[PDB]
Amino acid sequence: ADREDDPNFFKMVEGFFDRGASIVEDKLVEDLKTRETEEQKRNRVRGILRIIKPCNHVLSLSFPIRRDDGSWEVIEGYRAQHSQHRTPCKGGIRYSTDVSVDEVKALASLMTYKCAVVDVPFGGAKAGVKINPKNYTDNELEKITRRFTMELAKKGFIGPGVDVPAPDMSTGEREMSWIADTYASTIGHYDINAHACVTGKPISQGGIHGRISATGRGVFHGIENFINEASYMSILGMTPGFGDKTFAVQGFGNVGLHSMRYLHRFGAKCVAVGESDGSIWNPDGIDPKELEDFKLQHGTILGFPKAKIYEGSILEVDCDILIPAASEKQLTKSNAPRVKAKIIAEGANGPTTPEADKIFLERNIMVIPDLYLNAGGVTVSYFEWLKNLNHVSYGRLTFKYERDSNYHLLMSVQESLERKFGKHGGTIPIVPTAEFQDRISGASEKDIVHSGLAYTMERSARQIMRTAMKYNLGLDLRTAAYVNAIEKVFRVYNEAGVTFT
Amino acid sequence: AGVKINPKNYTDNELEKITRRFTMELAKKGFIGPGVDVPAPDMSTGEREMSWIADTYASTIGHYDINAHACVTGKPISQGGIHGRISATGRGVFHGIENFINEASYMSILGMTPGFGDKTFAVQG
Amino acid sequence: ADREDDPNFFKMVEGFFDRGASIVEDKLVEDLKTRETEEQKRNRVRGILRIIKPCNHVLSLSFPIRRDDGSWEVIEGYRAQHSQHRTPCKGGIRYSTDVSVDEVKALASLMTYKCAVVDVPFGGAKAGVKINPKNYTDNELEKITRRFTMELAKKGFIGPGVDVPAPDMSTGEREMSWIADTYASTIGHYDINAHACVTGKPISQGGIHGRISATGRGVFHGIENFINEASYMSILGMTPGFGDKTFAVQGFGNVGLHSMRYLHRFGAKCVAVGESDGSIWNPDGIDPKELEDFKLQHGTILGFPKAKIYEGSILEVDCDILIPAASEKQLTKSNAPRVKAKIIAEGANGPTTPEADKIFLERNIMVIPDLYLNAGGVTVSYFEWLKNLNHVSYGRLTFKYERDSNYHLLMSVQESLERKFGKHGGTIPIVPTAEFQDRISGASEKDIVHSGLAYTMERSARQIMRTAMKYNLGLDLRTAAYVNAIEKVFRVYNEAGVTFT
Amino acid sequence: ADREDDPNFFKMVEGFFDRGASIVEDKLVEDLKTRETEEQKRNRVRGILRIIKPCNHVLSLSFPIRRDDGSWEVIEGYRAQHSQHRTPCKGGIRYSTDVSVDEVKALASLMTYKCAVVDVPFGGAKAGVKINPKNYTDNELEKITRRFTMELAKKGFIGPGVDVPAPDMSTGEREMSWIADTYASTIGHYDINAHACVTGKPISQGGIHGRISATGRGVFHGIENFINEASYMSILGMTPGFGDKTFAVQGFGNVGLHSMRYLHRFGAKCVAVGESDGSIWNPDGIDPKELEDFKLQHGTILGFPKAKIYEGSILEVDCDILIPAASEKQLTKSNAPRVKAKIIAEGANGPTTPEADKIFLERNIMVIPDLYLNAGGVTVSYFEWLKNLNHVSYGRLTFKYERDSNYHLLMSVQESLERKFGKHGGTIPIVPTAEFQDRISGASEKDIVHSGLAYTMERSARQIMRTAMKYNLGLDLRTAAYVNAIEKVFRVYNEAGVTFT
Ligand SMILES: NC(=O)C1=CN([C@@H]2O[C@H](COP(=O)(O)OP(=O)(O)OC[C@H]3O[C@@H](n4cnc5c(N)ncnc54)[C@H](OP(=O)(O)O)[C@@H]3O)[C@@H](O)[C@H]2O)C=CC1
Ligand SMILES: NC(=O)C1=CN([C@@H]2O[C@H](COP(=O)(O)OP(=O)(O)OC[C@H]3O[C@@H](n4cnc5c(N)ncnc54)[C@H](OP(=O)(O)O)[C@@H]3O)[C@@H](O)[C@H]2O)C=CC1
Ligand SMILES: NC(=O)C1=CN([C@@H]2O[C@H](COP(=O)(O)OP(=O)(O)OC[C@H]3O[C@@H](n4cnc5c(N)ncnc54)[C@H](OP(=O)(O)O)[C@@H]3O)[C@@H](O)[C@H]2O)C=CC1
Ligand SMILES: Nc1nc2c(ncn2[C@@H]2O[C@H](COP(=O)(O)OP(=O)(O)OP(=O)(O)O)[C@@H](O)[C@H]2O)c(=O)[nH]1
Ligand SMILES: Nc1nc2c(ncn2[C@@H]2O[C@H](COP(=O)(O)OP(=O)(O)OP(=O)(O)O)[C@@H](O)[C@H]2O)c(=O)[nH]1
Ligand SMILES: Nc1nc2c(ncn2[C@@H]2O[C@H](COP(=O)(O)OP(=O)(O)OP(=O)(O)O)[C@@H](O)[C@H]2O)c(=O)[nH]1
Ligand SMILES: Nc1nc2c(ncn2[C@@H]2O[C@H](COP(=O)(O)OP(=O)(O)OP(=O)(O)O)[C@@H](O)[C@H]2O)c(=O)[nH]1
Ligand SMILES: N[C@@H](CCC(=O)O)C(=O)O
Ligand SMILES: N[C@@H](CCC(=O)O)C(=O)O
Ligand SMILES: N[C@@H](CCC(=O)O)C(=O)O
Repeated sequence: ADREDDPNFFKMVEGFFDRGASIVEDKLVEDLKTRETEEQKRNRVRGILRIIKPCNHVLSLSFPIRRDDGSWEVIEGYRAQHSQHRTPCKGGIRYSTDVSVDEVKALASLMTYKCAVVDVPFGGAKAGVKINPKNYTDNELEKITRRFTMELAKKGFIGPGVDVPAPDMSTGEREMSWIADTYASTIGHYDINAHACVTGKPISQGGIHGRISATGRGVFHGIENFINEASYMSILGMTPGFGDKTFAVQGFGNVGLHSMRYLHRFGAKCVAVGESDGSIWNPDGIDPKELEDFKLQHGTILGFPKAKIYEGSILEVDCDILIPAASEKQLTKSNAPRVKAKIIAEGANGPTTPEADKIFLERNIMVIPDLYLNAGGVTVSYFEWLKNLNHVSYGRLTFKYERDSNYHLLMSVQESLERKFGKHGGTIPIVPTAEFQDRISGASEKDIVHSGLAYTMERSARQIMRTAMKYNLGLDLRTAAYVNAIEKVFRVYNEAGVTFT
Repeated sequence: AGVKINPKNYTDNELEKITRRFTMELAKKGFIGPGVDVPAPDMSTGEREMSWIADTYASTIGHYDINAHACVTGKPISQGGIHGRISATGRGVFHGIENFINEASYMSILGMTPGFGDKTFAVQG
Repeated sequence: ADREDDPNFFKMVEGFFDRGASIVEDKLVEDLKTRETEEQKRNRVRGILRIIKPCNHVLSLSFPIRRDDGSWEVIEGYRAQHSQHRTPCKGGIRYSTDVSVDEVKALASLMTYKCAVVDVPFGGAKAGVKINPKNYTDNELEKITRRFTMELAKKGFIGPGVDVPAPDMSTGEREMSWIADTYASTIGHYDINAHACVTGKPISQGGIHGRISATGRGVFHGIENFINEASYMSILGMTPGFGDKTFAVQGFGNVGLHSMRYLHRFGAKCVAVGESDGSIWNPDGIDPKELEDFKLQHGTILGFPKAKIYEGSILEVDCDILIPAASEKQLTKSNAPRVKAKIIAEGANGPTTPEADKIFLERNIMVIPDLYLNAGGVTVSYFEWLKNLNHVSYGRLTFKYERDSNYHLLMSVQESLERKFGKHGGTIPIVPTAEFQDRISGASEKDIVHSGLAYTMERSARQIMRTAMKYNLGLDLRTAAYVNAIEKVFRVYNEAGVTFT
Repeated sequence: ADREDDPNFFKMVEGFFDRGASIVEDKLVEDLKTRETEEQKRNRVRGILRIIKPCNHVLSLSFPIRRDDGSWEVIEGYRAQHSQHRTPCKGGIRYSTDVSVDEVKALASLMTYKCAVVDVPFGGAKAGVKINPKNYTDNELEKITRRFTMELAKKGFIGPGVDVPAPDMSTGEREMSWIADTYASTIGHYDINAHACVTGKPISQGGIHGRISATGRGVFHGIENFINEASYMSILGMTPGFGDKTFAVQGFGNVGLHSMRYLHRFGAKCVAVGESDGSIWNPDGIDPKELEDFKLQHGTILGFPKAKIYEGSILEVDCDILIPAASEKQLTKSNAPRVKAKIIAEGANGPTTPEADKIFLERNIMVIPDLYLNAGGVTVSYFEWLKNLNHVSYGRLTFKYERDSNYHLLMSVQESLERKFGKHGGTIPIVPTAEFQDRISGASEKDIVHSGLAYTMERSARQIMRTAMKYNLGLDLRTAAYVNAIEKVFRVYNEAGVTFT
């Protein structure tokens, strides 16, 4: 962000990894099966961690496209595959002028550790195309996407069993449609799983309910899991719950907008919203719905009638919770002194530098880390991939059977009681509550996504708190998450004997 | 499948090579694959050999197969193994005995009481 | 490696390309059968040249190996594919600590243009592994080589119809054997052309006669084609021919040793040899055999009894012809003022910076450029690939038929003359000269390699001379070669309509 | 069979291998590159020879067919691949009740060493189906063949670049047609080389001129190369040449009939012919043409009008040359004392036991060994495979250009002499002899099969003679052949580093 506050993104994530490696090193050496404790054990542990951290594969591309006015342009693209310790690699595609090999490797490694934290059986990957999509027509972006797909597919950097992309900054449903159609019409014409080659697809194409809003819905769940912990909310000097709290979100895209929709729903009040244009502000609250309608209509948030063009940086606005939901390295050493919030919920990937971490720790500011908090996108992408593999809408085969079963179950209770308390207890109707009537046919896809997401966001939160307490890490939840991620990944390399995976 | 060696006479380094190689020769001739032929442990092989088999398969012929790790069973749990495979054969030895040891019709021809609480056994191996 | 004579290798080769592009730009715009100028024709031309310049594909690798001690090491590797305008890419593998993405991209592009100069139907590629092979056992190097092969094969960066590697610095026959065996035993088990996946193989494995010495044999042919040109030898102030000239060679490896073997054979005098150790010197001549025998025996050329340890840089030694046959960027701006030879024969790839080119021009020093002079290696690798595709030793099917044919041909002349000048002439024996008796059965593989190489080195030389005369380039033969390479490559992008090739 | 004269066919060929290994062991240790002559050289050499001996792969098959009357029948089949040191394995298919794993492994190893003797770049393989084809209809044999092909193809035991079968006993043109059609219509439908999956095909079907007679034509050439060697014919006490010698052939099938056709053509007289039925005899000569006509007409040779039913074993008939052209192990310990002939030309594979070798040596009987003498079939099969790879009839592109070229060559001589000896010389016509006129368009496919075969039969004979002298092996030409074969195969294992080839 600043100058000399601007570390190498990949090394910075390596630093987070090293932090966590220091703390579990003893525990890893502990539960080793192996021969003689010459702590050659210790060196074996440290050799495996050396294998995990670098990317295994990075493809760099140049390829031409023919612009709308007839000119030729060369555009560059990358896709890094950080780890294959679990076989389909997973990670999004970013269209931005900031894309580099540097940045794509960093995000690929975050994907590996994030999947381990939430227990999604994917290795990490990430792709980037070095363009500003503002400067291209829809016709041009289709050509760029379709061709990026074919160059990746010929070199084994996309495929249902190899590497499954997804949306990231400046890509969405529409690009994923183009990726899936290009794959399933060329290399994947005979693959029964061709459409599992990418996630974030439109629902009419093998998409899944809620994937668009999935990352924000998991930002809500991850904040709620900590905002309702008395142990943590006391060190921060705050009341548990949402009903009284304010937040600011940087970024009004896929992550920002839905984070703000869900927190607003549960009582919290949106105080400030920012984009690259600038920010808006209103201490009385901003409504997500009418702000979205405004942006859709005018292409900017600036000039929203029910708020204030805020001069003075979103990141330092006064609120309880600050949600970075845009680029990386937004909270720096020069920046953290004024942050004025007590909870930093990283919706973005890598939005805080290590020395901003130092500061936040000694002001008792809680950073809910990216590799836990934004993992809702990859969790629901995992559900979408599973759905394509199965070729049925969840519940489709069982709705009627379930509904009938549950009525006969309840009827069994009714008839059993009528038998006992016979003739002059009369009729004892056993009927579903209003809530059970909703579930009477069993889960649909929407139900699976919702409760599946909530289950893993909370199982993961409680593993991070368990770990932070056991190593006495206070509010350094980032280190706790990496400790968890490292332990999971390390076990696969143990039994395997490495050499590859 | 069978390999004519006595594994006690080999180092772990040597057994890894034997196993990884045996896998490749089988895979080239279509004698291992998720939809073709799925090996498993037997005498003197276990979790460890099954790891080597799955890794060798999924890193060569099966690099693009979404089901590469279904090429062998008995794998360690951290590797796509399943809970209880190690003890599975004995747990089914227990169930298969109990299904007959509680059958009065059969336990009578044998002159025995139903149930386990009063019986001795010997195991070879 | 110094501090401000040390340009980015890939950009530097781009610069050589740009000069050549300047000069043919008019001639490319000329022969365009397309609609009419609007000088959209001119924009089309430099849009195509913009597509040719960058590498299409670069794979970066990390993978672990088990050292002999039991320790784990991560080693890096790269392979760039510069162009697919001709389908099998071609280029060597370098094991060196100087290997990087930009070094591998630079060498890959030189391979494209060198193949075009000599009319070998391959696109350019190059691989690198970032190790110093002197620090590894043969066991360890086997491992590294066989790994590197499998990682390349899974991602389509090696294959008979995709990308065919070859030796480079610190690799040879032995590594090529490991590469071919690993390929043909895994991914290529059913490919009838599996052993065409790499060239430079041992003869017993589908190698071809003379590949080892092929680069030096083409260094000799390329010097001889210019050393016997009165027009050029006059601007330099020298006598045509080899019989009176001295040379120094930097590098005593695959290129250096055989360059020095062949020049010594045709009368020239080797005055100095260098390696990384240092150099040796003797103005009376060094013999290539006994120097080779000494190196094989002691592992160094320092201390050769028949010469004396030269202190003072082999590149400035006093000779007629200087042969850089080692690393790149050896002749720099700080260096060229004292070069003291009048012919610089670039056996190595990229051994002169652009800044040193400027100087050598003004001093009337003739640089025979790499993309012409060292192309003997890829020319004979092309023959080896063809041989593997055909599955016969040249001549095998025809030796006897050919030998019998030629004797009946000669007998036809004999009997025809005996018929006419009847018995006043007796017997008129028609028999082969001693030289025809050698060819009586037609060419063998050795004959094909020898005369095939001489034919292309010579045709290519005269193409460069014509071009240098027709644009009045003087001794800037480097620009003439790039003009030729650009014309050949541009030809394919024209009719194709680009978009993929 | 012969009771306690009846060794394990595979072990017996291993024994032949071992005697050759004895003799070159010193030589092999000689030209090893490598470092420590520590008597670890010697152990490497033996370790490599231990790898070469055993078959790498043996597929055993059971599969059902429905017989013509509706009954089901399981039939067994095998195919052994002895070596992959050269990539397409090669070897025939035998339909016989004597087929076993041990017979198929023995013949497969013979194929490896025979291909090495004649320098055909194939590893050895052999298949067998355990039936007596005289007990099946043509309908039934088609189903057995087409099915045997599919079971081999699914497990990678047939394919143009894997394993290429051919005829053997009781199979021919017809079966090879069925094999090629089954392959090219299922697994090979997209393979440009599908029809190179088997050799011995009918000419209309991608077969090659002379494959049918090729084995006998090479029997003739291999006898002729030794029958015209004064050095050898003197130890036997015979006159060089064919014009005054008799021979007997056991087996009147593919090998026997054509061996007898070619020897009869060059003056030798056929004295006795045998099959499983029995034999016929006439010291006065048997004509191959009319004997063939009789067999085609009556299905047996017994009762040929111009000969008498011989009762007393054709192997002991009184002749100069005995040609075993049927099964293996036909000349035994109990048998060799009475053999009567001075030259045993092994057309069959493995027709002589090792103990019969011992005897023949001490009676100064010359055994021309199988791995040299019958290698004409695989030599011309190699030509057929090459032909299918090239997709042109030899000469097709060049006939007219050759003819024209040869006329103008000759005209150059004519005009050159006319200008020198001007007027008083008149016209000096230069015209082809009658022999050159046949050749004037260059070789056809027939010409290359003929002269190609003669070239390799002769080059191989000399190499055996050279070797038998360098080791003072007398008439033990079998050991000389194995010495040659072992040297060539050992080559490939040296540079390779073994582990897969
Ligand atoms: N896409 C997904 O589903 C997931 C994304 N993430 C991470 O979340 C972040 C973005 O996600 P996403 O919402 O998809 O990207 P989008 O393009 O959907 O939205 C990006 C938002 O960030 C804004 N933005 C970009 N740069 C800046 C900046 N320097 N200052 C302020 N606002 C900025 C854009 O506004 P403008 O148009 O004004 O630039 C836009 O509103 C990245 O870190 C990404 O890796 C993580 C998990 C899932
Ligand atoms: N290999 C081939 O077939 C072809 C190679 N080339 C180019 O030729 C050059 C070398 O080829 P090759 O002969 O194969 O390489 P080798 O590794 O075979 O031999 C290299 C020689 O160069 C010497 N050398 C290396 N670095 C230096 C240095 N910094 N200063 C002085 N001497 C040095 C080495 O000496 P030491 O042992 O002391 O390092 C060794 O004598 C490279 O540029 C290569 O790309 C071009 C065409 C074909
Ligand atoms: N086929 C080839 O191209 C080559 C074959 N060989 C070897 O040569 C032999 C095959 O010759 P081929 O002509 O191909 O086979 P065929 O089946 O074509 O002819 C076989 C001949 O041998 C006769 N025969 C079989 N067993 C006996 C026996 N025990 N005693 C006497 N005669 C017998 C058959 O008689 P009936 O007709 O009554 O069975 C028939 O006349 C085998 O050893 C084979 O491996 C080696 C190199 C090339
Ligand atoms: N961009 C945008 N998306 C919306 C809006 N309202 C609903 N959605 C999304 O559209 C999809 C379908 O809506 P619903 O069926 O109501 O979703 P839901 O499962 O009930 O849960 P929610 O996501 O909380 O609405 C869900 O993913 C919503 O998140 C909106 O106002 N703007
Ligand atoms: N060798 C050995 N294996 C054990 C022992 N206890 C459990 N296991 C096996 O380890 C696996 C995990 O064990 P648990 O965590 O106890 O789960 P479980 O299904 O209750 O195990 P069991 O009922 O004992 O089979 C199961 O397959 C057990 O059979 C033990 O004491 N010794
Ligand atoms: N390193 C090295 N290579 C040699 C030497 N002599 C010959 N060679 C190379 O080894 C191969 C075999 O050499 P030859 O049998 O003489 O065939 P050639 O084609 O006439 O060899 P040259 O013309 O000398 O290159 C050829 O590639 C030679 O260039 C030598 O003394 N040292
Ligand atoms: N079975 C059999 N084959 C024959 C006979 N005569 C010729 N052939 C073969 O049929 C093929 C075609 O015959 P030709 O036109 O004479 O060809 P060729 O090259 O002149 O044949 P040869 O010199 O006899 O080997 C050749 O392979 C001959 O060997 C015969 O009488 N019986
Ligand atoms: N860009 C998303 C991708 C998630 C997915 O692969 O679905 C992330 O950072 O997690
Ligand atoms: N390194 C060699 C390799 C040539 C080849 O591909 O054979 C070169 O620079 O040309
Ligand atoms: N059975 C023949 C077949 C040769 C071939 O492969 O064509 C032999 O023994 O040599």
